[PDB]
Amino acid sequence: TVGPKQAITSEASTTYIPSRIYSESLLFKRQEASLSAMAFLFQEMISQLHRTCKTAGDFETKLSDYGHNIGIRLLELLNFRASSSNYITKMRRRDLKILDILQFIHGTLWSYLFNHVSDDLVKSSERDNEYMIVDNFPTLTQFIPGENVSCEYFVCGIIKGFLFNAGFPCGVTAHRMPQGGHSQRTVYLIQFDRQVLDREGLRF
Amino acid sequence: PQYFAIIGKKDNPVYEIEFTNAENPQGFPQDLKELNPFILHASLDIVEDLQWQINPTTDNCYLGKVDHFYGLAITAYISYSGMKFVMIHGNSANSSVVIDDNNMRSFYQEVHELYVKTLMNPFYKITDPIRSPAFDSRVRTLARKHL
Amino acid sequence: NRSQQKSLGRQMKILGNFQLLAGRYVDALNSFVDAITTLYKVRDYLWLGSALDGISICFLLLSYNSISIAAMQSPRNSIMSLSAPALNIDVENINLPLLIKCISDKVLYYYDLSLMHNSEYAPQVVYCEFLLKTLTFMTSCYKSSEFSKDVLDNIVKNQHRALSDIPNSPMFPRFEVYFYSNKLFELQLKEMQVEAQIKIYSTMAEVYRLLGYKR
Repeated sequence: TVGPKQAITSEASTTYIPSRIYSESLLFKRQEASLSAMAFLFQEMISQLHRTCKTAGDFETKLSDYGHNIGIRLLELLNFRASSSNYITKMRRRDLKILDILQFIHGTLWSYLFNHVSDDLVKSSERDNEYMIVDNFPTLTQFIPGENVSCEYFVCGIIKGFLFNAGFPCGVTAHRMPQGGHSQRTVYLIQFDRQVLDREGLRF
Repeated sequence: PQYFAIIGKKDNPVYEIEFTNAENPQGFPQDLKELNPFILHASLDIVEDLQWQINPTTDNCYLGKVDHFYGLAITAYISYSGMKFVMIHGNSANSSVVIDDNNMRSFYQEVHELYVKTLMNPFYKITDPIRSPAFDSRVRTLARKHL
Repeated sequence: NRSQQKSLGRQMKILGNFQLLAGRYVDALNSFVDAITTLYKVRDYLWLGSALDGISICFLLLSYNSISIAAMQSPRNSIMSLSAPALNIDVENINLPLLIKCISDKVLYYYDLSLMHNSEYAPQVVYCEFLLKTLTFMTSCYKSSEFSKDVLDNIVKNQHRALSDIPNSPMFPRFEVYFYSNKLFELQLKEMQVEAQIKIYSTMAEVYRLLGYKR
C-alpha cells in the first residue's frame, strides 16, 4: 500500500533507514541451455495455439502478441546492459533515426537471442518504408516443414514489440524466399505507417 | 521539498511520491493539492517536444532543467521505452539544480535500474501502477542519499 | 525650466502621434468632407503620422520615462498600418534605425523582424523606469502599478508576432524562444479586473492552440 490511483503520500527526507527485503544483480551471468528444451517449449506453444484457435489470422496475431510481450521487456534490459548498475555508468545514444535501431537489432538483439549475429539487412528499392531483415537459417523454427510460414511470426512478433514501444509504430509480416542453398531463408518485412515518416519528413 | 513522478506514454502516472526536508514538517504550502499535478502535465508537452530532436537547446537519456515556473525548477529524464521521469524542485527561495547534476543524474540512473527490475517481471504489464512497498523503500533511501 | 517645456512638447508630440495615427483610420474611402483637424486624403495622414512619429522619437531621445518607448512602438505601428495598404517608408525606417542605433542597439537586418526587435527594446524602457514615481497621470491616480498596461505591451507583441509563424518547415519564428518568452510572462497577476484576466488567458489559450502546445 504505497501508490494507489487515488492520492500521493508525503514523507520526510533524511529519516530512518527502512528494512531490506529483496534485491538482485541486473547484469547477466553467462547462462546456457540446450536448443532442444527451448524447441520443445516452442512447439508446445504452437501446439496449444493450434488447439485453441480457429483460423490462421488470429493465430498469427496471438503469436505476434506472444512475441510482443518479450520485446517490450527486452528493449530496456538490452539498452541498460549496453550502457554499462551501482557501478558508475552513463547512458547510451538512445537512438532515434530509423536506420540505426535496425542496426541495433541486427547487431545486438540477434547476437543476444542467438550465438550468431544477424546476416543481412537491406532496404527496398521499389518503395520506401519497407525494410528487409533476413537471415539464412532460422534457429527458432528449423523443426517444422517449410511450407508453413505462420509459425515464423513469433520472432517478428518480437520485432514489432521491439519497435512500437521504442517510439516507431510499424507492422511486420514474414515470408520465405528460397534463395540459394538455403531452402528456408525467412524474410521479415517491416511496414511502417505514414505518421512516423513525415515526422522524420519534418526533421530535414 | 520535491515531487517525483514516472509518467506513461498515454499520459498516466505509474509512480508518484512527494518528499520534504524535515524542518518543514508540512511541505509545499497549498501548491501540493492543485498546482503540482497540473504543471507536471504542462511540462509533459515540452518533454514530448524535446524527445525527438537531435541537438538540444548529447546522449538524449538525461536532459537539464526543462523550464522554470513560479520559481520551481522542473527536471526531466527519458527512459528507453518512452517513460518520463519528471521531478520538480521547490523551496521558499530560488533553487539551484545544475550543481546537483553530478548526483541527480546518478539518481535517475539507478531509479532507471529499479524500473528495469520492475519491468522484468512477466506478471507486471505496462499501464499498471507500481504497487510495491519495496520500490518505495529503495526510492526513499535513494532520496535520502542523493539529497 | 527647459525640462518642463520639453516634457510638454513630448506630451503634445505623443498626442499628435496618437491622433495622426488615429487620423488614418478606415482607409479614407470617400472622405472628401470639411476634415476638421485632419487631412482625409489617400496617404496624407499616414505620412503626417510618420512625421509626427519622427518628431516624437527625436523629442523623446532628446529628453533622455515611460513615454519614451511609446513613440518607438508607434513608429512600428505606423509602418505596419501603412503596410496593410501600399507603403514605401524606407526614409522613416532609416530615421527609426538611426534613432534606435543612437539610443539602443538594433543589430538586425531582417524583413518584419525589426518591429519585433523594436518592441523588445521598447519593453526595456518601461522596465528601467519602473523604479520611479508610481503615479504620473490622473486617470490612474488611485491605481496600484503600471503592470496593468505592462501586460498589454507583451500581449500585443505576442498577438502581432505569433501570426508570423504560419504552420510549415521553414518557420521565421521558432516555437521555443516565444514559449520561453511566455515563460517569464507570469508576474504577480492576482488582483486585476476579471474581464482583463479572461481576455489575457484567452490570448494565451489562442497562442498555445495555434502553436499546438495543447497541455
